[PDB]
Amino acid sequence: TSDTVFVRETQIPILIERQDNVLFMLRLNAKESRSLDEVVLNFGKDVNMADIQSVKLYYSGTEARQNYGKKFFTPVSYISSHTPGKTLAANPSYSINKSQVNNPGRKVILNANQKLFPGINYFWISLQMKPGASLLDKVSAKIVTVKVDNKEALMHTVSPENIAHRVGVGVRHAGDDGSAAFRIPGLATTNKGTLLGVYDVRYNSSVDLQEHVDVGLSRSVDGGKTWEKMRLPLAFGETGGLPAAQNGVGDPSILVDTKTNTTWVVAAWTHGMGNQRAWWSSYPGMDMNHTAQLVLSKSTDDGKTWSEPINITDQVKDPSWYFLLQGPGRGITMQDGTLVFPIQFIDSTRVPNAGIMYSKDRGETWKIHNYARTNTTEAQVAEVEPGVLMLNMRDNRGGSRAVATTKDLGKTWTEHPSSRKALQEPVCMASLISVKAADNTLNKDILLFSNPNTVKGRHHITIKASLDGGITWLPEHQVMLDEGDGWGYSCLTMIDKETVGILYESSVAHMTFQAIRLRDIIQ
Amino acid sequence: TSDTVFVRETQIPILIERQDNVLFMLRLNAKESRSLDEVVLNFGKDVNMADIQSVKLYYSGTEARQNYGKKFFTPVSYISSHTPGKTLAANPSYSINKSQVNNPGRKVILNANQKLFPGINYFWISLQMKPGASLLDKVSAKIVTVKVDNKEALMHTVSPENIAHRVGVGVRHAGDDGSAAFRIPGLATTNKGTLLGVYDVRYNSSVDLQEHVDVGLSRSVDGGKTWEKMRLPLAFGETGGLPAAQNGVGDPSILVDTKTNTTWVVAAWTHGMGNQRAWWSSYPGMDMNHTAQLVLSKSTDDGKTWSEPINITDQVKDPSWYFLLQGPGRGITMQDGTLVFPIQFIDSTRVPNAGIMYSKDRGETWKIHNYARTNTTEAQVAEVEPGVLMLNMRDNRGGSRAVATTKDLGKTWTEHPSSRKALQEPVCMASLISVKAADNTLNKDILLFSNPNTVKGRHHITIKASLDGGITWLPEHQVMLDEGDGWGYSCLTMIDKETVGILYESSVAHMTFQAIRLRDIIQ
Ligand SMILES: [K+]
Ligand SMILES: [K+]
Repeated sequence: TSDTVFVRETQIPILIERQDNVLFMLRLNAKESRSLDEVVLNFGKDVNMADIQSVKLYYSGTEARQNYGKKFFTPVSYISSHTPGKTLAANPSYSINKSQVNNPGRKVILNANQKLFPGINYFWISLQMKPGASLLDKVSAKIVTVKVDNKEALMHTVSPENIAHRVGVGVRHAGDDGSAAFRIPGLATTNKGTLLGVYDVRYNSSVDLQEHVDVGLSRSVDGGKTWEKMRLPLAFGETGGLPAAQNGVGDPSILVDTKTNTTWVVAAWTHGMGNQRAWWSSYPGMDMNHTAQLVLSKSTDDGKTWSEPINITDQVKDPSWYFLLQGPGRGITMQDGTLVFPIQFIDSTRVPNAGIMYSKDRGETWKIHNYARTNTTEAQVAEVEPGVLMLNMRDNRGGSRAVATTKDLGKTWTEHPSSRKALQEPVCMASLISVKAADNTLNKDILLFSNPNTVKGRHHITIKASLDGGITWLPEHQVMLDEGDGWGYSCLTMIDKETVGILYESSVAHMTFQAIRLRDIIQ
Repeated sequence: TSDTVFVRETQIPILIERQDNVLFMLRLNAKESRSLDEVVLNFGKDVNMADIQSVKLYYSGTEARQNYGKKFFTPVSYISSHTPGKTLAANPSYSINKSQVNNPGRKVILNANQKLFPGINYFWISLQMKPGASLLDKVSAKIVTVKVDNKEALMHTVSPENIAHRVGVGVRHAGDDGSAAFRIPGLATTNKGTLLGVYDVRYNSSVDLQEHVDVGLSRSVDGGKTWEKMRLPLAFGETGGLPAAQNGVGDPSILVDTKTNTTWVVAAWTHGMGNQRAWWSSYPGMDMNHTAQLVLSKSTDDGKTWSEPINITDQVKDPSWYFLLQGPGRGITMQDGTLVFPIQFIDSTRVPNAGIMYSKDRGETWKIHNYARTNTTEAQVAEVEPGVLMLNMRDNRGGSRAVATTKDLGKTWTEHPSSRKALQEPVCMASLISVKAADNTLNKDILLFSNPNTVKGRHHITIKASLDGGITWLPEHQVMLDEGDGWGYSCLTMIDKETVGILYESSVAHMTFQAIRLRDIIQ
């Protein structure tokens, strides 16, 4: 009986700056087959071939005998998203480049000429884009033929038809600017159309506070196609005479004041605490020697320069709380001009609760009333209707987002019908934004939500849209961006009236940016 | 305990090439204390000050409040032995240099001028040697006084008196020559006095075979003071057309044929097996497509150049075995000229057993008879009496080395009285060598043994000596080299008649070499 070539097409971001991106994985258990001669690939008729730099065929060897029958399509991860300075190209010890076509036409014949191991053989196709490719590029392709021993082999494709591969930008890769890792994205759009992406700069490792951590900022003036040199809006160094690794600041949240175009970044500055996690090393009290400090930096020049830190802890923290901080990601300006950041606090019973913090005087003073729900942490807030705030919350009970609304800035809360039902989660950060009819090309109020669409692990990062104020999230109104494993956090914004932007922790880069046409999500 | 300065002196190798080495750790829980001002350090009168470049005082901040009762002396590891390119100097985000004295005299005055955190404060003293320091350098020192608020503070020292700090050489540091890690040391001395140290070059990570692994070799012609550029006696690259990471070779063992000065390195070449562990991926058979290959490289020019691989699997592997490989470390030449390497094999029931393979014809042919003991793995062999081989084995039953002897090259074995009693272990590689009276300065037959002297974890690397063929290992005949945590493998050799050499995985470098006067061990 003939050997079958199994094909799995990927559904992960193709990074424009990467030298390799995994497009297809092939697996052949060679019982009769002696040689794989060539693979024939055909790109879709609508693909812009001028944006493609190269297509490559790699051989990645065999599998351990105990793993036969587990349906793996690779023996190992081919391209690192963690090794500093080694995240742009395939690890050459794992994959052998058999052939490559630079500036291909729509039909590509990739010469393998690979004698097969008597057993499982892994191959894959790498796609490399030109550095200037459009972020709205979609790539589709089919493997048409695989020639084995000078005959067309039987094929079986396990992945779905009509995959649209999307490109992206790795705004931050592991190792960039001397930092081991980047985590915890926030993203907003200024009134000038400028994109501001913030994140933790985790210099020593990927671990959470306490550690040597700054808040970094990447600024783009061309819709996310290019990003300016990293800025550091918040950084505490050797403040108070303690080492820099005992002065981390992180979990940033960004908002743009739409009335003035002033941008605010809020984060948690942790002082002391040895090398332990702030989540259980911040204690009751008010000063830096006991408890995490809530600090702001503002920019009045469209994100180019940033103020010294403004410590607002004494305005909003109850002394008996262990830890008050922002919900990472972004905040909002309400229609009436109120600025709002989601927040979370570990109360005096050591239980975390989400809520909101607001300012009615353009960020000069801030107020918190009551929590929305017990035993919740990271949350994002959206003005779903004028004067009605919806808080969408990470819930420690597991499995699904909690949702509540308030009409009085968090004095009182009402459980939403979608709560603990509509949006499954693995207990992870999620992004929520509201986009009003006046501001988007669909002329409909929409909610957009992003998270790992799973209840276990962090994978299948998905943007979901709701047309009925978050009551329903229809399957047809969703785009799955990244099937791979990552750290899972994401943040949304509108790039313009027709286009969604997302900054997130992906399987391919610590900070990944993608642009998605709104009409691709809601067709 | 408040306002007492607690002191812990380290017992770890001082690497000659490091810019920092941790010599003392200080902890002060400051209740009444406001500033730590001045620390006075006095080196022992026998210390060679000309070999010391500088002494530094670092402040490393505070501790998490939940750990105040745990009696730690640091908040974090100060100097990495794992981060590529960053293993030579204190991480400056963890430690602030408050004071430094270059070209010190015997009495050193360090001025901290450090305002104290209201709570735990950590300080430490760094010792930096001059590049040409002697390997037999011993350094002793005492903290004489610590001034807090311009008064001499109460001091309490928790570490023992009369610590002799030894220097060492980091033959390989994580990241050297493009390799993430180095593991599994072997060490021998040629008839010319040349030191040959071998190890795994684990390019991608510290993970065991299968992976991209070569056998590396460092050669020293000056007693271990300096080491020549790394050689690669065994490396298989893309053999058979598989990726380099499916062609690893490792767990080397080295022996010098004392009759001819030819040096032999034996290692296990694993071909295929995906990215899984060879221990569970090698299967019965003889071909490279099924089972690990036992390969040799020889040097007939005092270790300078190495033959192409010699595959001896067919001579010594039983087809029914899952896996045959050498015991890592070294082999020997018996008095009568027989070459012997320890080995281990996973038999058809998938149980490992240690034994020996030998050659009576200068390495042309090799033979294995019977295992010494079931459910044993890594072992080292020594000729404890003429014609009597002692095999000292890692025993999966836990807690202690197994020991057996054979008078017929492994046809029959006798359990030694010391077996499973005399030498505790955490189930780890251990080194054993025999040194005849005529070959050392004491004119006594001795055995030397090194391992992590513990039943839990890999730390307290210790050299032990025996005068009665391993029946007794007296406490006074031991030197503890490294109290820190590491990967635990070690290998001994005689540098010359007066001096022991050890190459090992230490808490300060992946491949650490130290030279120890024999009379320091058996006084
Ligand atoms: K509109
Ligand atoms: K052979």
